[PDB]
Amino acid sequence: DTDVNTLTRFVMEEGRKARGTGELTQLLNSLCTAVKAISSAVRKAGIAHKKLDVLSNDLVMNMLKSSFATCVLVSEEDKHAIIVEPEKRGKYVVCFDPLDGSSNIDCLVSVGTIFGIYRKKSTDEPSEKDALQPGRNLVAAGYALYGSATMLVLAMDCGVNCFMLDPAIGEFILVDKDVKIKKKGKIYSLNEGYARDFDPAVTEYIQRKKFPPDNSAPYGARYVGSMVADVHRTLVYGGIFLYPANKKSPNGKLRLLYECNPMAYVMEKAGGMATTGKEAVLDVIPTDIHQRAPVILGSPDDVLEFLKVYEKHSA
Amino acid sequence: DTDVNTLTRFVMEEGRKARGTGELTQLLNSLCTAVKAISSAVRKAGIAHKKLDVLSNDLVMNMLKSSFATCVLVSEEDKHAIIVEPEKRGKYVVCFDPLDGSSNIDCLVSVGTIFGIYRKKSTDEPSEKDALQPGRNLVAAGYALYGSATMLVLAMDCGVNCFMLDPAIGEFILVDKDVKIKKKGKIYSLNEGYARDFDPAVTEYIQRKKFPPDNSAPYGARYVGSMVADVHRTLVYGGIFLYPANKKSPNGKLRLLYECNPMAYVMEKAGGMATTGKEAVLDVIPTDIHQRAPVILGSPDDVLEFLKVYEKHSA
Amino acid sequence: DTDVNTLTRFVMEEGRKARGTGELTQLLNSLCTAVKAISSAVRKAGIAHKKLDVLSNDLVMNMLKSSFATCVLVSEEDKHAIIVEPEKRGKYVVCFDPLDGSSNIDCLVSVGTIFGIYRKKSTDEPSEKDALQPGRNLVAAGYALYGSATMLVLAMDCGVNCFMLDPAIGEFILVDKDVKIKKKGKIYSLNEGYARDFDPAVTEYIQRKKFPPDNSAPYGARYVGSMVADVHRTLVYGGIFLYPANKKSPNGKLRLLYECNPMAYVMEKAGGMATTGKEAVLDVIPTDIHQRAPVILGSPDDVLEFLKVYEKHSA
Amino acid sequence: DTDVNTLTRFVMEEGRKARGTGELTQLLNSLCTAVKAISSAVRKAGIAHKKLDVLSNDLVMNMLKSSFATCVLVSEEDKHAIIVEPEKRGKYVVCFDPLDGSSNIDCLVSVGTIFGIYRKKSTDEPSEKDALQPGRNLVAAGYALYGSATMLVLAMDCGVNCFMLDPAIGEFILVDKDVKIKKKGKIYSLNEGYARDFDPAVTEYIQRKKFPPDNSAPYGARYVGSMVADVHRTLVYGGIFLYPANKKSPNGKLRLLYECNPMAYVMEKAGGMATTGKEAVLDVIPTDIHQRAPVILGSPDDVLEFLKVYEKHSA
Ligand SMILES: [Mg+2]
Ligand SMILES: [Mg+2]
Ligand SMILES: [Mg+2]
Ligand SMILES: [Mg+2]
Repeated sequence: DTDVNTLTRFVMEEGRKARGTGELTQLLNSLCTAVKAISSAVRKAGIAHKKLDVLSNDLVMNMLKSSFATCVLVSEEDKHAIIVEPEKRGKYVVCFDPLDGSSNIDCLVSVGTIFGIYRKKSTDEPSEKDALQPGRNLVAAGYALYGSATMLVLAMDCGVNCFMLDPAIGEFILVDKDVKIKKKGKIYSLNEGYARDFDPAVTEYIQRKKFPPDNSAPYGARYVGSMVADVHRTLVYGGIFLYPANKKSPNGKLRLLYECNPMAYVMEKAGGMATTGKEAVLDVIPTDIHQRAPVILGSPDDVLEFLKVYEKHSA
Repeated sequence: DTDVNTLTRFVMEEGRKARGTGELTQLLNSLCTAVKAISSAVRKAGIAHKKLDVLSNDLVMNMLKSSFATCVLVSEEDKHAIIVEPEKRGKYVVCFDPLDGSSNIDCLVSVGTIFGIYRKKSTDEPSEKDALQPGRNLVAAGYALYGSATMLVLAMDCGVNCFMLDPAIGEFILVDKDVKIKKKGKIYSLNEGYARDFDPAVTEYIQRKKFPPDNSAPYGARYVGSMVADVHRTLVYGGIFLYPANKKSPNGKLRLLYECNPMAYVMEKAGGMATTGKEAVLDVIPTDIHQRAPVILGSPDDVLEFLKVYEKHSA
Repeated sequence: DTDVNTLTRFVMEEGRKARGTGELTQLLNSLCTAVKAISSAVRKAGIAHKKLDVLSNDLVMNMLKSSFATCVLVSEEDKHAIIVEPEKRGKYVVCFDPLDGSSNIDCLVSVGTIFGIYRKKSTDEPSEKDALQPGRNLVAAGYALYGSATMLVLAMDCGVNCFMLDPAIGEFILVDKDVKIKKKGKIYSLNEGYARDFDPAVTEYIQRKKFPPDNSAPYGARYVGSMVADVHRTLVYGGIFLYPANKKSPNGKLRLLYECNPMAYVMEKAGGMATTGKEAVLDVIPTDIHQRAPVILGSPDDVLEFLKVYEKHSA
Repeated sequence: DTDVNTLTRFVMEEGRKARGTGELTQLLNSLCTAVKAISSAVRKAGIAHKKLDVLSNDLVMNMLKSSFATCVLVSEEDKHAIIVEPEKRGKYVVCFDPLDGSSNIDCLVSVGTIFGIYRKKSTDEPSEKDALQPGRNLVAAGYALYGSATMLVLAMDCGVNCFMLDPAIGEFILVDKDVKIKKKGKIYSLNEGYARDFDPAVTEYIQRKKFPPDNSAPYGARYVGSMVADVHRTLVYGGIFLYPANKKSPNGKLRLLYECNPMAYVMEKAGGMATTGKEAVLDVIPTDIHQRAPVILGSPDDVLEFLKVYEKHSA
């Protein structure tokens, strides 16, 4: 139409509401350019003119440094933090997973991009330490799901806002404003293929869902295998998504900073819940930028059910 | 690329080996066009001003009438068969599902298109009864996956070929030729929430997958909920896919003619297997165009293992 | 919509009207794939990952050989004719200009693709001689204009049909059916920058248009500089387009087979006129496949005016 | 490309050298989005269900209001100025022509978008009078050509930069940096059909172009009829472009503020010239926002030669 409400307009508007400097708007525009390019790359993965995780990491990194908004960056496919050139520093710390779960291009890719944005609190010259914040300090968080439509979900204080990429103009158009997740769902999501390294809490919760004690309808099961896809489904349809310990640690597999914290934040801003079993995910204070966390997230009543089973039939 | 290998070029060149008439190529270009339109519609599902399955059915039906290659069409969202006007009548019979597994305008849509192509054999006037052919007689069959890339998997007598949609030119490009599924996989795919209603064969097989007897690694679980995505993953990665039986589905939920048979055909054509427990899906002779059938398909050793269990009638 | 009338449908329909073998339909599908690829290339000429005339020639050539419809091909950027592999011969001779007027990619390209299709009359093994036909024998002719929209204009016996490329699905959609050009126009098109190697006929006609003897409104002047653009404008708006002798020969500059004949044919099928001054363009029998012809084409009354000035105030 | 040079990145990086506020970047992203939407609309001009100039005006106006960077907007298809609501009010004044030279739904459309960006200088409340600034004070100016590729020519204090639209990602990419027009050209551009009404200066210059005195080669003629295309050709190839005076235009047809001034600014910024015969276009001080002005612009030696003739007041 003639009054197209794009992502950049939306961020500019709640940012004018917030009397801010618009540095975050530059940051999110850079992210959007990276996401559009990654989307069109995944488009045509099997027409090789690969290395897609590396190329996505580089693309995101350069756009963020060129945003004039970031000063410390953290990546899944990079080892320690990267201190943005003083020539182009900003007030923001970004932890991101450029690309998650891919590299069988020739007939299949299932991918998404996760990010979280914290403001820099200290006044020291920046280092790794500035990215070591608890997830409750996030200024913004979100993901881009590369599916049958390229979609950006973005969480801020007003809540969670839906965006779909319009290929005809190459802009993200807002779809849903103030997204809320259902109180209780009908779908659970976890890799049951393990099932033998599980906590008895995980087993008894799954059993409650497969053989309901009220003789009610059993929960449907869904597990795409790429995190962002499962989490997005759990945000749209309602339900619970589970990645517990499973022969890794009492700390799970997904990384806290760039995979668990942004999802926890989107979930919380949509009204859902996100725990590790012991403490809420957003309350974990990290000590390594690459440290893993167990994650049980989703609809509030379903996560409360899991926490009851953890309180009684677990350990 | 000055030597683009398009799907139309592909059918046109494997069809001169068989000394055909050229009607299959016209039919497949018609499906090509219909699928491309559907994929863009899915592109902008929340941007473009619902009812995607009836629009998809009408579009596919129209393009198939205009190919001058069909006489009988059968569609999932249409009750009885449609008999092509004689001015537009070819020799083929198409059993197709335009769209399967979608409908959310807030955000997520996950869907594909399935088709199988018979040749009319009887000298009667064309009618519904000419669709009731065993899957072993399919001339060609396959599916379009509307995922992060739009993909056409086409199976014929010589085998299975993978086609990606280059969105810059609007044609489908050959990616993998003569695809073959692994003999043994490490992924099992089914809706375990229905585990109440499993007859004991499936439960034995699945507990064997999670708790292997020979101390080898367990299988990972994967289940998207859209058949096209799940069968595509089974083909691309190897494994097994199950949708056998519930209390709400004594016969199974999937439809033999336009869902079970095309996937089973692509499967045996990729070196894999596809059973109902009792008989191979391709050897089933249908009696209603909408009749249902249980399906277990995938890598040969996995389907054979499930069949070992099934024939044993174990605990 | 759900009844999209594409180029392939249209050619299939007037081809079923003509009881033909559909070999021409294969030919035009191959042409369309070449045109879509060329269009997307010109799209992004200044994002070099050039040689565009060579690459366009190769693309068109390979698609035509892979159409199973052609046996002799002629190109602007190729020296003699190319005899299609017997493995993939057809009944048709194609003379084409793959690309006309380009190669300043870095900030500007103005281009189109011309083609004419004659049926092979003789029964000799094919050679250059089969492309040496007068333009009145054309079975099909047309052009693709690469502008603010990619457009294919196609002339056959029913007349001239308009087609625009829909990027969202990558198919050409019919726009105008049975195009006719105005009886008399208001625009003339020729490179007045020469003006000193002109025939007195050309000068007095141009003067009649600039200083009208009836004190009527003078003709507007338009000269894009790329032939297909000027000819398309002359087909849409009405007028006259001129390329006479001009220090080259009494035979002009544009090549007869692939630039002058197809335009003459499109013009004639739209109701306009196309002359060399002496004989009608479509009546010239060529003796070299690369021979030049003067060309005055456009609306019938405007070309008749030119021919009156040629009959009286010329030589 | 992992280091994409976008237009937004470009403005954002040449704006930190000047220690600006960032409002120009927001304004130019707004124009970026509006132009991309317009270019797709033009894409499908005959496919998509007229009135492109009012739609273009409304779209550009809306995106400029939403940038929070403008206070006064002036548009060719709008009578008096528009004063931006204070909640959306920036410091800049934009004089723009959304669309110029189009409207055929059968087929051809040939058009561009022009803009020039002033800074409000007076301490009055914003109003129409703040648009009446001499072109020598433009902060930035340029045009979008909607041709065979969509192109944005942006001129600022440092010079002129060329941007192409990559349609796969929906951003504008830097192609040529610091463009410079040739000193002397071989192409003259004007509507010679109006030759009746030429005051003798133009006729002398043009007869000098066709019949050079020093036995050197004559200039080629080029005239598209859309100003943006013609001025783009003049810049890219070198030459001269004329639209001075008719009997239906004692002042000329072109509009100073949104047509003449942006092109003249891009021109002097590319090392070229732009006059009215009497004065440089950039040094003209306007009195009506819709006032007209004659223009002669292009390569410096060609405009200087025309000025030699003009000052001589020759035959
Ligand atoms: Mg990861
Ligand atoms: Mg179905
Ligand atoms: Mg040529
Ligand atoms: Mg205008």
